[PDB]
Amino acid sequence: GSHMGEQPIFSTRAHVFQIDPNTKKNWVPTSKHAVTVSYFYDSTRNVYRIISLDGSKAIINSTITPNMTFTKTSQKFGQWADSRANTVYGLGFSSEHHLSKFAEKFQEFKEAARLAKEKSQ
Repeated sequence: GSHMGEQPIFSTRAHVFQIDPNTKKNWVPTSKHAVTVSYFYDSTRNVYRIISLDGSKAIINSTITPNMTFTKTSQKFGQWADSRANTVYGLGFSSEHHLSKFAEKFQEFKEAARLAKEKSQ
């Protein structure tokens, strides 16, 4: 399974929040309004990733790794930390139901990546 295509694997609408520890360790928004996130899979690295474009510049560009863990900040708000980007990104949801789908599907991708790296080196 490789070279599937340039199309995304999954997408969803949610608010974009980027941590700003440079000035103050606290939650800080990046997008004034909710945006659509896109999922992609790298055949070379055999792992999934999350990329989101806001306007003319990308804001989210993390990779789903087997060592990452999803953290819930609210009933309808989820976030995660990316070592590669050395930051924390969070997606706000209007309903806990939407958040549940996001978190559950996120874990599913994580398990897939783990199996892929296990079989490969």
